[PDB]
Amino acid sequence: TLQERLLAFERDRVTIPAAQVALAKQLAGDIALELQAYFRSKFPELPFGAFVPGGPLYDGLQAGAADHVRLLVPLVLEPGLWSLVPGVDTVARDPRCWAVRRTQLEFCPRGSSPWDRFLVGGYLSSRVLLELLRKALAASVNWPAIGSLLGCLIRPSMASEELLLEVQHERLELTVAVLVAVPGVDADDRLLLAWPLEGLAGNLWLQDLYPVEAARLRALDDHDAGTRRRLLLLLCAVCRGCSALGQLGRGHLTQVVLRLGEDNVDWTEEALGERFLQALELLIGSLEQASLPCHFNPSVNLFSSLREEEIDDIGYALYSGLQEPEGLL
Amino acid sequence: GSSPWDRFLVGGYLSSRVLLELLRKALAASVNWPAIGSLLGCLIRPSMASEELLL
Amino acid sequence: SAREQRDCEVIERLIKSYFLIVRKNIQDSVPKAVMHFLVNHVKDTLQSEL
Amino acid sequence: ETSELCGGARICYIFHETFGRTLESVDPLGGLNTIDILTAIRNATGPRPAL
Repeated sequence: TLQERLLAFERDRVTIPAAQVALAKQLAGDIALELQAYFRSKFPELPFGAFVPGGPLYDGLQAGAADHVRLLVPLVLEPGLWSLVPGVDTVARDPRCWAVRRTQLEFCPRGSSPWDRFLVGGYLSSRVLLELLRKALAASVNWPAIGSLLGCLIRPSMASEELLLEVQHERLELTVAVLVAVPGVDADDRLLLAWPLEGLAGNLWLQDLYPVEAARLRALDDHDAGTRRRLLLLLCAVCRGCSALGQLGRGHLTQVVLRLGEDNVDWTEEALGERFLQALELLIGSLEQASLPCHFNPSVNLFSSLREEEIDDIGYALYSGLQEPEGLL
Repeated sequence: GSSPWDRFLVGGYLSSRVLLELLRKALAASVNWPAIGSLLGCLIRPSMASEELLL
Repeated sequence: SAREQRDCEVIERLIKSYFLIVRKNIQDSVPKAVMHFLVNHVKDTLQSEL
Repeated sequence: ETSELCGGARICYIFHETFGRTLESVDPLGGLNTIDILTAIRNATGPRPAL
């Protein structure tokens, strides 16, 4: 049955060997620590905090190399000299993006802060920050020393700000998503990500609500010992094993599962099959509308970047999934 | 001259005739029917009367 | 058209294949030019320059 | 002095880990819109008919 198949499917397709997981977590820390040391010597002028490993690898079960290792780089801005502004409030009117405003220049003029090297007009440049830090990773970092130290092949990606473990001696490969972001809040959740906007002002930033969403699903499960995140984990593996769902990533599934999570149904493992089909129905309906409003921000349509016809075709593929549940597994 | 539709202004009225002449010309030749046929996987062209198209 | 699309796909394959041949050669060509015209040059010139 | 890669093999790095990889990311199918190509080959034919 679907229920039985999902249980096996978790064991066979969700679980990514614990040995690789442990090694990935070790390397996540090791890479972070190396980059901490490097940034201390490369950017002694900037107040970089301790880098933090995170993401699916920790946030859930044995994700391992199934998704990126998230690596926080803490942009400790000088409290009072910098302020958070909505993108929509500026000429570059994009509410999804954010700006970091330089202020108190009457007491602390530009050139006094180390972050004023990124000061354009009166705002902090995420773009220039990315350019320098990506360059540091691209070439400045002695990846031959890192590989020699850790016993592996580690190098920089050719897109965004990611790293690649080409192979750790102990049969492990993985990627690292380096998230350079302002600490942000005292909840240790919401971050101001140095976003790489190509249009409008590339100096703009992204409000990172990942750990907020993750914590929410965690909390929702902890409220009643439910399995909302287990469903998400199953769905993630379904997308990994289904090319039709290549347009729907973890973020897409997260928005769906957050919507599902806000409900009062049988949340135990015994109804994985039931809720699996419910997840399909909710997702398909959203696909039929070509609209997926983010749970924590309904103005963000996660299907807006996808072709309507392809969106419908995905819904049709998932609909056949409803017809033959186990065929997605 | 203030409205875009004043290009069809004859006397004090909107010219359906000139509108048709330009738009039929657009369909007759201007539209890249080779791109349309290539895109949709078909033979589509303009008719030789009124303002009609033929698949 | 469909047959022509298939012919286009043939063309795309030819483009990819030849391009990759070219790019592969470039991967070795440039480095060498840099070494020749810049690096090895100044390596010997600098003494007389100084 | 043992430190950041520089001077010699750093250029080797530039010619492989940077440059070689950079080129590997380029195309090889980039820009190849089937339909635009069909237009292009129609243009390549030009005013004449073609076999």
